[PDB]
Amino acid sequence: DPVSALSNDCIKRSLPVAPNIVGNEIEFAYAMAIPNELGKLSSAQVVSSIAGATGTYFDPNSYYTNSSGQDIPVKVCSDSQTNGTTTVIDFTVDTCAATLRYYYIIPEEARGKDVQFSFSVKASNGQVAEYKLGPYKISKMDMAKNLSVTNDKCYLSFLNEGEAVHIYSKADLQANPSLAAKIDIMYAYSEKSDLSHAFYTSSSPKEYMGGTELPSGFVNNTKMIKVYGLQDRQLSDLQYSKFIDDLDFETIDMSKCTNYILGLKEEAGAWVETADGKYRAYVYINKASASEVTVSVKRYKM
Amino acid sequence: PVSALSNDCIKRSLPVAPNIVGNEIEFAYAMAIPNELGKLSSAQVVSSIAGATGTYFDPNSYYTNSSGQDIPVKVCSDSQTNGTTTVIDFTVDTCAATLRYYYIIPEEARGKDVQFSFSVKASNGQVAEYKLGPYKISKMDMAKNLSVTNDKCYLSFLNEGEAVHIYSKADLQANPSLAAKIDIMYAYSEKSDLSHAFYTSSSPKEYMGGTELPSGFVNNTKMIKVYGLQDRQLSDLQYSKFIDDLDFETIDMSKCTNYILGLKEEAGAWVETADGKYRAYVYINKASASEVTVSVKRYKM
Repeated sequence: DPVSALSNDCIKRSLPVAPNIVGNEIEFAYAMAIPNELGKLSSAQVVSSIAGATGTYFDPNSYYTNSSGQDIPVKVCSDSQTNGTTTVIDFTVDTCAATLRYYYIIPEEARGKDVQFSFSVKASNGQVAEYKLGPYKISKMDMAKNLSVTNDKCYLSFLNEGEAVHIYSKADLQANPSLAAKIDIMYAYSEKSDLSHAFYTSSSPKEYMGGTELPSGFVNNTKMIKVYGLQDRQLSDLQYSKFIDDLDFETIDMSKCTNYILGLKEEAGAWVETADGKYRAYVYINKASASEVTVSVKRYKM
Repeated sequence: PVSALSNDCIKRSLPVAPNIVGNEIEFAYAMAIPNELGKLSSAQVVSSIAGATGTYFDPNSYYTNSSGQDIPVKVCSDSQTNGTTTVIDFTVDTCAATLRYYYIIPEEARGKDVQFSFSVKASNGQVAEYKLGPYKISKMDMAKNLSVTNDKCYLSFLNEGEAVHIYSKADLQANPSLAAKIDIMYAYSEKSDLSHAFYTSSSPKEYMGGTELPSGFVNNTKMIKVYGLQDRQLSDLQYSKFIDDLDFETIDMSKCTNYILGLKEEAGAWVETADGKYRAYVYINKASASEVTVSVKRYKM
């Protein structure tokens, strides 16, 4: 026999190796079952230990599996409601068994902390069940994906709050020359393909800059280590990848660093440490053509 | 890869099980549409001979868990049948469902074939359809779980549409003409050699333990006692044993008798009425000193 009463089970769908980054979701599959002759499912709830950001919800579909292992969503609930730590959803369709997906959107206040979860269910015979998961570690990292870099949109800052990188333009600096003090890296493309796509910093040698000039006020001397083919599954969305996590930032050796990088291209990368040692980052080149580069960045505050 | 509304249907009733008037033919009708394109709107079945009252689609879709057990999810409102057509509407959004349809076999289908056309509509305007049959309907009649007692003791296999009818002693006192319709008289004796017995016009006195036939009981029914034929439709047990029309046509009644003693649970009897008009199988569902429960399949020769 299986459980002769309301029962439950819950599995984290998000991968154990994948770091839990602010702004991203942690996804759970919460299964409930009651013998059909005893009653039907009434409601489900999750209480998180730190209130989720806006967008934390239960999807109202139960996901049943066909013979081929593919999902069949059936809309068995009304919309979820979240107040602070607690998300509740009501069944509006009679069923004895369902699996609902819960999405916790990681809030700024969880950065660097642990979060745990208590899932629970009610059925129409007055029975209840409960299932706890966690704690789970939330990363200190920030991440920004698929940002556009061009000869005009060329000034990378790793110093803004909550922003792994920000790309300032030449227009931004003409308007607000003070922004030059926040700039860590200047991108330039040269048609000499010994220079090609380049990252420069305050002390880059004039010899390797192919005519590019730093704006006045660009005084940060950023440390950089050029890499190729170091892929991160979150930054590149290509599978069988590994993940850069907090410990990798803590333990990267920045001794053998340089003050310029030449020949960037798709899949190239750069480990970065800002002038004052305040932040480290990894800049990944998703794509690069003569007229545009796309970058994605993880940043970690030391 | 499904790229459009699609369907499939399987008959769930077993091929070996005869399709008998009053009973159901059950079908599992599966439908699916890619979820991004829309959702299931409605399902319909048209039978070639209008089903009897009770023909319906169960409003639950049956999904299967990992353990292979059904999960019923109430995704439709009640079905409606008008004549040959049963229609049911989805009231819950889904891209895939399996609904069970039950066709209750009407009298007018007896000895004929019945076929089926299933169809589905989705919210993108697409349709799909699937045909099954024809399926043969039996000529048999079946009556289950009838009460036989020392007073409710006169079995007639002669009534229209009724596999067996149990007349009582009070029935015969009120309507003496009923004796002419009686094929078998049941009696229980406390002599363990006789026990629960069936008798007929020529049963020998010596095996009747003092039971007497009423006057007018003139039919000499042919009988053969059977062991080990727990017909599934008559018994609701697990044995995969089914008496069908051909078995009645071809059963050898040469070595018959005119009485049966020691009836008990799971025993049975092949019967041919005096005029050869009907053959039957009487199954003993259970027996106590005070009451026998019988179920009967009858076939008109």
